[PDB]
Amino acid sequence: QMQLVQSGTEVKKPGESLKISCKGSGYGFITYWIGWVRQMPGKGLEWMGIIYPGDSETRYSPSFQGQVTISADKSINTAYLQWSSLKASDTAIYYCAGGSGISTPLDVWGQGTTVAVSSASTKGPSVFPLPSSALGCLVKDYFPEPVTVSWNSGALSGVHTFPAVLQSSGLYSLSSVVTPSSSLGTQTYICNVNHKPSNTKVDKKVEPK
Amino acid sequence: DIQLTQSPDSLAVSLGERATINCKSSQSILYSSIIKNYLAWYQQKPGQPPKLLIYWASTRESGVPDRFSGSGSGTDFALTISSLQAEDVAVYYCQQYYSTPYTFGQGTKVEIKTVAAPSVFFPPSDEQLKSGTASVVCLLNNFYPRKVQWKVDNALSGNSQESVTEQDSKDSTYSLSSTLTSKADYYACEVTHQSSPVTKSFNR
Amino acid sequence: EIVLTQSPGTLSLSPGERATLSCRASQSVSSYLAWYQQKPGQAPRLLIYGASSRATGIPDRFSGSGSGTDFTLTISRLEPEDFAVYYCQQYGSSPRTFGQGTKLEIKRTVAAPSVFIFPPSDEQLKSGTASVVCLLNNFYPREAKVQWKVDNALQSGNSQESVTEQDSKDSTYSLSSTLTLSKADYEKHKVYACEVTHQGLSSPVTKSFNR
Amino acid sequence: LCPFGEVFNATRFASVYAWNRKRISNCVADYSVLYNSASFSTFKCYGVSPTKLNDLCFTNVYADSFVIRGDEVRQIAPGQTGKIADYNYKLPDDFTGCVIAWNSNNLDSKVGGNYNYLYRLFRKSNLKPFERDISTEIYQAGSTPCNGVEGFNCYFPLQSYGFQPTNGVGYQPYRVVVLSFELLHAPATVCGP
Amino acid sequence: QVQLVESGGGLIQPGGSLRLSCAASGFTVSSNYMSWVRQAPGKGLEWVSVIYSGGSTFYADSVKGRFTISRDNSKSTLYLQMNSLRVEDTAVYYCARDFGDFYFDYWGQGTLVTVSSASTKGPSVFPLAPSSGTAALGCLVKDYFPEPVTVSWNSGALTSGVHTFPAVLQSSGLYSLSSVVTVPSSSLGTQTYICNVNHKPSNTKVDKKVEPK
Ligand SMILES: *[C@@H]1O[C@H](CO)[C@@H](O[C@@H]2O[C@H](CO)[C@@H](O)[C@H](O)[C@H]2NC(C)=O)[C@H](O)[C@H]1NC(C)=O
Repeated sequence: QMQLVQSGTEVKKPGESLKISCKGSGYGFITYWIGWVRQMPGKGLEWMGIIYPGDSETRYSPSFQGQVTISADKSINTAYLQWSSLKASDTAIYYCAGGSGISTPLDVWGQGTTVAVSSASTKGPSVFPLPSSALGCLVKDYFPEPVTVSWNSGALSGVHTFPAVLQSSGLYSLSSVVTPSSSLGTQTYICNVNHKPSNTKVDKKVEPK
Repeated sequence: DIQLTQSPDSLAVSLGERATINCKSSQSILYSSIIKNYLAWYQQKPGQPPKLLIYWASTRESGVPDRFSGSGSGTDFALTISSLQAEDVAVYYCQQYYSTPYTFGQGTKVEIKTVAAPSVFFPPSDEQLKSGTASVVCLLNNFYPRKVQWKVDNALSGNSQESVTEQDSKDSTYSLSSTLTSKADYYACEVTHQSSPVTKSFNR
Repeated sequence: EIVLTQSPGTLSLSPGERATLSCRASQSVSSYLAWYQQKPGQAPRLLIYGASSRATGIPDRFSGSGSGTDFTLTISRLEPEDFAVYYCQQYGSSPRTFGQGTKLEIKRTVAAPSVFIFPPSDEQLKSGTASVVCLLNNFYPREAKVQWKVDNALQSGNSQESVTEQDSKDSTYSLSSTLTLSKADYEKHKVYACEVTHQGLSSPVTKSFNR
Repeated sequence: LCPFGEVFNATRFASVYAWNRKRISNCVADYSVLYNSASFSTFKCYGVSPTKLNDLCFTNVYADSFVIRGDEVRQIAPGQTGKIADYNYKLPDDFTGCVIAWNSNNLDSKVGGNYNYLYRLFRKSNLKPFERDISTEIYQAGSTPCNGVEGFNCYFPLQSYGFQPTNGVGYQPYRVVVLSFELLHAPATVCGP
Repeated sequence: QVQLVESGGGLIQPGGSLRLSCAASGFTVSSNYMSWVRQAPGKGLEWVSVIYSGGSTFYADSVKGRFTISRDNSKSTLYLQMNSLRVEDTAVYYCARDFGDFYFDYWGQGTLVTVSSASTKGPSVFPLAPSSGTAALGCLVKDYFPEPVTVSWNSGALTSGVHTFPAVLQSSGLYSLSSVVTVPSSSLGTQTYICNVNHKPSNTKVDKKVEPK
């Protein structure tokens, strides 16, 4: 069989140039064609183009030909997808797939590369508490993604961390809720919010008012 | 260029039963020298890249469970999963490789099939109230299948957003969070899910 | 020569705000003024020529204003890439002269420093010199007071401070104060303490060790 | 297995205008020798995949062999135009199979020219797919009959490759083997293991 | 595209000579004004010299009679011969393309010229062992000359939380520098941290292991 490895995660701004990588390692790369697939946030797969590394024969989808460029280097068994002027709509995750010929199924797939383009900076999150007569924390106004929220330093088991949502301010918001009223008696609860893109680690205490 | 439409968009099937995903083509995908339709089926589990299951619309890839099977010819094709398991829960795409450019279907989500009512439960924190923005959160902990309305002193819009989690193997349900979004103001949450619309509120 | 004076010396603004930088000349130069940008470790980049014209490739958020003896550069919608030192240069008279420059930093929430103290290594102690290092990590604003107190006695004249530029992820600074002593002087005292005073601290923080 | 070795490892290859074709059928073939190798400079396949082709069947398989320059290997492909594609060897738009080429400077190049590898230079109409023209009739470029003698408006249709070992990589000869796969609704004589 | 690549910087004794080269691309050096701009360590920008398109040369007062600006049309390189160098001349010298002797529209990367009677010396690296949450460790680079020094951690594998402080010129005339990192306190016994100290002026490469006492 054959395997594909892609580049790393990158966050850019509208107007910058980006180039992603897809290197194939296996047995018989001479027979393989390499394609590119884009999956917009929470959407379906979109086929962009394909290239044969041996002669760099590149075919483009009519919806992507005018604004993407696919290249390859048969010396290093690597294909490249590159942009000149990035746009906020380009924010997606890009996969590269390998087939053993044209008009053939995509047997080998890469792990994917995440691309984020937006007109916003790297502001960190603000953690606000979210009890009644059911604890939670509110992670609000952060960029970029992701924010990893834990509870009580691992262990607890009833954690429902909702997916992030892009607010109209260009930033994200996220909340997590945990449900036993006997815990509200004297068992303290602390939510751990970590935002590596902003190096923010907030361990806020949630108490009944 | 050559379109490919799937049906249904979403499907829930109990364990041990049969699933059926259809795939319609704008043109015939049959070759002249090979007499095989150039259609493929893919499985994309969450967080993971798509994996090829069936090629030529009939032949299965190596390592594919025998329950997966492909069928169809001409412009109508289908994918059938018998004795459904939890591993088969993913979005399925049909892709043609008759000629470039390649095209995919819009995708078909395979959910899991007892109906559970939602547990409805948040005042804005005083720490956030200082920042100049008031956030009100309404929680639906566990419910199935996957209607929240905010009542601003009994007045009905556009100041809230919804975020829905995904079901797992354990306790297959759903969770929805609606976060109502200003110091100029400052409050009821009405949920209608399958017997009467509950309304939990709080006062300043 | 004609002296160019830039005000303020340092400007702190949050991203997305509007930045105004001033440049005043000893004599009138009649729009023969240029603006430059210099990020840490890089070369100056031309921004404005003719005191109002924008150089090629410069975003529209940079605008040149002023004439004669008074000039101003206005930057709108501050992006993180727009934070650097800005210089004004005149060419109405020879020699051509620059200004002292204005540093445009990023404003953030007050962050208390993390204080760590490092006694001198045994390997360095063999050479006859001992160096005690005190670390102020990830704090804001830059203004911080570091005092060396040895056996509860304040030490002066043998410490040097080094401050890093604002981090690319946290808009925070880091400060290092190193106290240098000979081995004989180092072994004539027992308790070595580092005291830190900062806006984000309710009371001064002291980290110490025993020789 | 099927006589793949007699084709790829043939001592001498035919000219592109007179490309040889070998009918491979009624045999069980092993395709592992081809894609596992690295001596193939170009391994391009249309419709079918040599990987996963081992456990498959086909009614008829053809092995076409010829020698062309490096610059002309790109013309051995569906929907391609050029002197080799138009006048020597043409592939159909719905071609199903593979085109395999490798450098043969050590085998086919000779000091002072090979004199034996020829390509068609003049032709009034393009070749249909899988058509072989071995005519040596004098090309009539005018209205005057040529009477089988070269001269004004009367050229020899075939041109000789000046294959020499001192040429560039593009000018060096390349041995090309084209595999055509058919899966007609009929008993399948060609199968893998 | 316009490119300006500079070379020739280093350490030179007072009164010595040094020639700075500036390879240029994207324009003809013969047809354009070119200038040299130096920047003292921590100080502002200062114009030094300019060469006109017609060949006229001019210099600042502080360098007149000691610095000579010249161009090589064939090599597309701008030169600056510095002679009788003084300690005050210690600065980062930039190569700039001048528009009509008015403003500098394109700059080179800049090269560092250090003029001192001090002698090149390799740095000494000492550990900064973590104290007895979050633990902080680092390396001390002391008594080296001249600039620069590059510091890495785990051969570049460790980059998050790394703070490499700017060098400070001590009373002895030798720079000192410190690089510290922030790591979880759990990995002290398990993980091994090594700082890679390289000082190419002295051909000194030091890999120092740090561990708690
Ligand atoms: C042409 O002959 C060569 C030489 O015998 C073959 O190359 C060897 O093939 C065997 C399998 O048959 C491999 O195990 C060896 O590693 C190959 N050696 C080299 C040096 O390539 C080649 O396979 C033959 N080709 C055909 C089509 O029969």
